[PDB]
Amino acid sequence: YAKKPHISALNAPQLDQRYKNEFTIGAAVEPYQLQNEKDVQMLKRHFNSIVAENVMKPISIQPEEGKFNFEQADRIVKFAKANGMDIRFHTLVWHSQVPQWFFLDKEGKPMVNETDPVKREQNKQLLLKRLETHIKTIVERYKDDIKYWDVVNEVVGDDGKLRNSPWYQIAGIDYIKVAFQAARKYGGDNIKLYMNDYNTEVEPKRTALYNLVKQLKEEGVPIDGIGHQSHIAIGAPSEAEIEKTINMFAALGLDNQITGLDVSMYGWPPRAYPTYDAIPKQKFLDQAARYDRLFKLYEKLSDKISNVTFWGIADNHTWLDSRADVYYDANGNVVVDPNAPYAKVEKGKGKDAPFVFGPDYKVKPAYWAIIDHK
Ligand SMILES: O[C@@H]1[C@@H](O)[C@H](O[C@@H]2CO[C@H](F)[C@H](O)[C@H]2O)OC[C@H]1O
Ligand SMILES: [Cl-]
Ligand SMILES: [Cl-]
Ligand SMILES: [Zn+2]
Ligand SMILES: [Zn+2]
Ligand SMILES: [Zn+2]
Ligand SMILES: [Zn+2]
Repeated sequence: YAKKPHISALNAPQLDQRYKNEFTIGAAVEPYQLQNEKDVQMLKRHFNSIVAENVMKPISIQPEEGKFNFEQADRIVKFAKANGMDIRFHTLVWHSQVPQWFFLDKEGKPMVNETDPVKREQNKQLLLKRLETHIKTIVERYKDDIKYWDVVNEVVGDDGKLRNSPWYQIAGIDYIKVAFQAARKYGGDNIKLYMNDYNTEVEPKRTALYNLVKQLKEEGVPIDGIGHQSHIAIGAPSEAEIEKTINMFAALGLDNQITGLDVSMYGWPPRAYPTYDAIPKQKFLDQAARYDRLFKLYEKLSDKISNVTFWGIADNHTWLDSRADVYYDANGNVVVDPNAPYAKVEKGKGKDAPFVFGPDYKVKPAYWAIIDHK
């Protein structure tokens, strides 16, 4: 409701306790944020689950072979443990933010550039062993503190085919299998293993993702659930389809986690307003309408969803700003009509507003939509 006031989120009724019997409520954080007093209060008050926005990624963990950097990751694990929060590990395997040393042969050449089958099969086994060693060191350190793991991120392509990353080119599908088997082997039967991707609703990828996980489970590959990043917009995808997607995977026995939730003010591509003060109040009512529908569907499907995690804490920090391109006509007036004329774009220079918390840490229309029981 829009009559409900813009009160401080440190005073608002606690978001995790409202959903505590349906799924955990998480946020993606950066280690600098555990040094900001307002973010610490936000995390303490409102969330019971946590994930590293960045520092647990392949390049953050092992930038050179043998150089393991856990100081940052540790800082998050410590803080969650201190405040009884669940941890997700994002992510063990990815085609972005992954050091290039993974994919070089013994003479340091791009393993992809090899033509020899003999040298190709060699590079594959080397890549798989580098992977098992990467997963191994991480999992051994964190197995008793990090329950939920994004083993692989974003491996199915949007074209319905497996993403042709160096992983896929060099090692074929087996890099995926080696990934989940490594995590299970060193972390044991108590950590949960997920495959994590975006557009898990959009076809052909959705059923591509469905086929891949089904075949892998049929092959004994240990994968416990699906992660839906859920970088969505106010109107799309439909709650209908979201439900069809969560229903599909739950049918195979897989858990579902909303892993990177943010509701964008914009479309695709974004035509973003240049500042926060520049977004009209009505967009905040559209967004709250969606969050209400969205979180009602999450609650109906609570027995199929174990966690819901936003890709940030409050509107003052969201990676969505990097996609917030601002469009300027010839007279230099901002253009936000998706088809209107324009002359220049300033990429990543704009502001988005995706969370239920505004950049001054006061509750948005969206917070009230999901905190009530209507
Ligand atoms: O800070 C940025 C970070 O927020 C971003 O994280 C990805 C966002 O899209 C998905 F949810 C991925 O799994 C995340 O890893 O990546 C770029 C980084 O600079
Ligand atoms: Cl970011
Ligand atoms: Cl504000
Ligand atoms: Zn709490
Ligand atoms: Zn960030
Ligand atoms: Zn405000
Ligand atoms: Zn509601």
